[PDB]
Amino acid sequence: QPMEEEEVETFAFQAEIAQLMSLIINTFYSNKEIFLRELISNSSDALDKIRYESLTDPSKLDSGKELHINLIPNKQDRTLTIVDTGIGMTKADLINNLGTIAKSGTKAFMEALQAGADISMIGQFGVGFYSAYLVAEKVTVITKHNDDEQYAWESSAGGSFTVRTDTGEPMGRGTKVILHLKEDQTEYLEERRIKEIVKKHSQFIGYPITLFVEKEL
Ligand SMILES: O=C(c1c(O)cc(O)cc1O)n1cccc1
Repeated sequence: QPMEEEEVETFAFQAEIAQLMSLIINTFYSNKEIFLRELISNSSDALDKIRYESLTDPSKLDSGKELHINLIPNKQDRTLTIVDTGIGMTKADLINNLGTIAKSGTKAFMEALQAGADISMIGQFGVGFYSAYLVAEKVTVITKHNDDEQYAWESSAGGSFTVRTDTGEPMGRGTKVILHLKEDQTEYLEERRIKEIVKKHSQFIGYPITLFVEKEL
């Protein structure tokens, strides 16, 4: 009877990750634009990984040979999406790496901030993904790994995230990070702003970065 039905799982964040998310999403920082550098860096790392695998097994790229990063502002939805064609994540990867297991870098980073370090150093602690919450009230991650199905991870912080199968628009391979922006952070939907941030912070990224300005007609 229903058009579609699917199981949704809700997981609690590991305590230290929940603490980090609360700090990031609530605290004032003057340099919030670093979120985009961090997400592009993550995409680059994911692209390095599938590239590495393809060196010995070319069929790893049967799901797509092009290795690149797309930035997609949608003013109508107030979303900024970062898409890459990297190695992607399995369901276990999402649950393990995006919330339930805290690397030592989670607590370490919060200690560093207490000791006077800057938020911009977050990537050195391996938790730069969570800088998304500097500008986003909700983050949705759509991901597809070879031989696995496509999943959607989502959290508005507040202590938990959800995982479910995603069947909306099939990706060949990779990860989309959809930032649902806070009301006062819509500057990051402007072409001028995105370009200047990429030029300043991501000049050494070794993959094509392409802007797609999205407008529903
Ligand atoms: O899918 C990703 C991925 C991504 O491509 C973008 C991000 O912002 C966060 C991520 O975890 N990875 C897979 C292996 C290493 C990273």
